[PDB]
Amino acid sequence: DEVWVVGMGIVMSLIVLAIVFGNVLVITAIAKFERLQTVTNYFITSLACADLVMGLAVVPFGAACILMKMWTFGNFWCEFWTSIDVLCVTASIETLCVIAVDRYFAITSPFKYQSLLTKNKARVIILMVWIVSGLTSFLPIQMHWYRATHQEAINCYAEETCCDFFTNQAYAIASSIVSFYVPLVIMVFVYSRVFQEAKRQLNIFEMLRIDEGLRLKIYKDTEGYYTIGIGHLLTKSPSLNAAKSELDKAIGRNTNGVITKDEAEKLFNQDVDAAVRGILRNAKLKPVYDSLDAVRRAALINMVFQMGETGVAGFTNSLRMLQQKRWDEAAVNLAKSRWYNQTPNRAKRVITTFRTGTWDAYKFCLKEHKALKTLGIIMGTFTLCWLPFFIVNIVHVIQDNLIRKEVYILLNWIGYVNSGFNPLIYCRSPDFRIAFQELLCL
Ligand SMILES: *SCCCOc1ccc(CCNC[C@H](O)c2ccc(O)c3[nH]c(=O)ccc23)cc1OC
Ligand SMILES: CC(C)CCC[C@@H](C)[C@H]1CC[C@H]2[C@@H]3CC=C4C[C@@H](O)CC[C@]4(C)[C@H]3CC[C@]12C
Repeated sequence: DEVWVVGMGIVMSLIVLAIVFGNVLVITAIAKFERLQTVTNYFITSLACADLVMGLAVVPFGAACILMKMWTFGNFWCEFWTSIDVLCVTASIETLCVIAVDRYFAITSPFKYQSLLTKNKARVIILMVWIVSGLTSFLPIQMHWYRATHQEAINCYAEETCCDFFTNQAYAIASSIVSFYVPLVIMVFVYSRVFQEAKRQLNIFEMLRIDEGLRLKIYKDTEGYYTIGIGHLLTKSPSLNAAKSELDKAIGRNTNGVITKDEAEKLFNQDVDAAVRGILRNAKLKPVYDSLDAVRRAALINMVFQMGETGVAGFTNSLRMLQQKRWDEAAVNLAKSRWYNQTPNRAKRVITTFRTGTWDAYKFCLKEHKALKTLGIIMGTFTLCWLPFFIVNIVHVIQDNLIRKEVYILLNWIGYVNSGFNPLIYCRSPDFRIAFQELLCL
């Protein structure tokens, strides 16, 4: 329609605003707050910068090319605007590829979740990406190599009102493979091993870390006695001074009240051995425990850490079916109890662990695993927004004039919106959520 162009213009203007305002907040939160100045966040700034240049130099000039159906900026800016457009995509895919490699080397490292690259060394990697991007995008466009031999393409380059990206079969293969396909193959494969290592990390300590909760300070439990770390009872005495004398005796140093993650893991290993021996000494728990595998053994220990050996022995109907290796039948009995009524979220994970015999119930539940899931969506969003364009671009090489001009522009425009997608996905992390609130005054 006639007035439809005006209506679509307001929609496209809000997209430009969503990309700029969104990415500005990401770059500002990292630079202003010292809290978010990590090695990975330095690449996030580089990723947000590449998305910012899109919404300032590519997206506003790109939207105007549809509103008037022609170019009103000149042949000089037409070549420059196209050069930035490819540069921003080339840098983004390479930065996301670097993050995938960086996260793999941090997860496999003995000092887990800590990047091997230093602040000064990471800044070089950012510059290495932009220089390689400039050599692969700016050079083939400015120093003409993309120009097609056919007359239909020549008419567009000659015209001052035409800025359609007509490319030869040699460049169309090179620009798709080097600036998109090759970094995508590495990004998908390497980050798949990152999720594989997250599944490898799943242990008895990590299971109770989500269920009970690791607490470095001395706290009074549900009963009233002094507890520390993961369900480790210090003393039954109501005096706090008695707990401090036991805490120093259990570790071997002056604690004063606060301990560490590694020392809490050491105390848990002392408690887990006492729990297993407590089950073996028990007349009812011992025959059931012998008929449980390594993963399912941990689900029974999880119950003992919550209520105790006498409490778990009370589940007469549940234990009889667990010993017989009937998982689906015992799951109903375990759900029909006081344990499920008091702690529903905890029981749901434990019962599902008994059902399958896998740690799949504790997927993306840890503080570290949620951060890996967040970065995984950034890689997933860029793929699902750019791949439908790049997969269609190869069809033009196979069959000439098959895909419509409206189809080519729309699929290219899906990747334009992707620049403003990332800041909204960054809101998932609680560290960034506090940074955006204090900056915008909420
Ligand atoms: S102003 C002309 C009418 C509107 O249509 C457009 C024409 C041209 C563009 C910019 C071209 N898009 C580049 C594309 O995103 C891209 C990126 C990266 C790589 O490696 C590419 N390789 C290719 O072979 C082809 C395209 C590539 C935008 C328009 O829409 C506003
Ligand atoms: C403009 C074209 C040519 C490329 C621009 C690349 C720019 C945006 C890249 C390259 C170097 C990068 C910077 C490297 C160092 C830092 C300091 C750090 O504490 C926050 C991120 C920050 C600030 C990066 C921001 C993004 C950055 C400035």
